[PDB]
Amino acid sequence: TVALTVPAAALLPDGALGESIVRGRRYLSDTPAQLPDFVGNGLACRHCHPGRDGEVGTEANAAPFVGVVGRFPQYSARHGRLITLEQRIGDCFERSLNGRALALDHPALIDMLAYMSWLSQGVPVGAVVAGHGIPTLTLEREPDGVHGEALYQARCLACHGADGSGTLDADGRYLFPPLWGPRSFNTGAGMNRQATAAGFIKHKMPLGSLSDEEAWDVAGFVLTHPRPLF
Ligand code: HEC
Ligand code: HEC
Ligand SMILES: [S]
Repeated sequence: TVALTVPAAALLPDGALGESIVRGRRYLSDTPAQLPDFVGNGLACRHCHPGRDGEVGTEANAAPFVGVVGRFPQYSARHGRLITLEQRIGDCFERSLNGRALALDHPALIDMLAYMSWLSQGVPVGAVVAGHGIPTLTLEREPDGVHGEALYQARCLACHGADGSGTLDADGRYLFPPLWGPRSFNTGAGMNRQATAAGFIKHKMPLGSLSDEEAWDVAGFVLTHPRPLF
């Protein structure tokens, strides 16, 4: 692997590319408001691909976009063939955002690509960045949703809600996003898989330490709930 670094915003180039990168960041951080025709729920890309300092997709083990562009095209078992990054983005509009894929030459899509390419600056094509993806956590027993419910009430509810519906900010964006129900990710999302949810939770939640057993069980509880069908 090569190490994960984030380029400096102050070194963004003047011109069409620089303007595209800035728009891309906003599409990824504020997706439902910026692309209403394509987003079917309350999630922005940043809700599973967080970043520091206003950026999106810069955190190890939370599927960073740093270095993503050099890994496509690649085989997708979902598709049964090689796909491009444009297509991959569409898949998460359809699944995690319960919406519709953008046309493959849509200017918003190209702006998102430009932002991902900027984050990937300096990464050798083909190289794998340390911390890419969301490493799974898998335990050798069933997730205990009773334990999970108790953990949820004690460790998660204050942000994500008794009903899993999250907490809105003053501008109508989710400060703390919905974990289940009609505004959350659909059943086609990667986050709907036990080992992926458990892995994400293990490394990233509660925001700002859970044991493996705790992450596994609370992921189990979260995933017992209804969400939109894909
Ligand atoms: C208690 C252990 C939990 C569990 C099971 C989850 N969270 Fe959170 N969460 C918070 C914020 C701001 C985000 C967005 C991403 C970020 O900026 O880091 C998240 C994201 C999640 C997700 C993915 C998104 C989704 O809607 O599904 C999941 C699965 C998730 N969380 C589970 C904020 C908070 C908190 C506020 C301080 C606390 C506490 C938690 N989360 C705790 C948990
Ligand atoms: C949680 C509900 C998610 C939301 C909202 C979005 N994405 Fe996502 N994404 C998610 C997971 C669990 C994964 C798998 C990580 C792994 O281990 O590979 C992904 C993956 C991607 C990828 C591929 C990354 C790679 O390294 O190959 C891309 C390009 C991607 N996601 C883009 C993306 C965009 C543009 C989103 C807003 C439309 C978005 N995702 C939302 C979980 C979630
Ligand atoms: S995604």
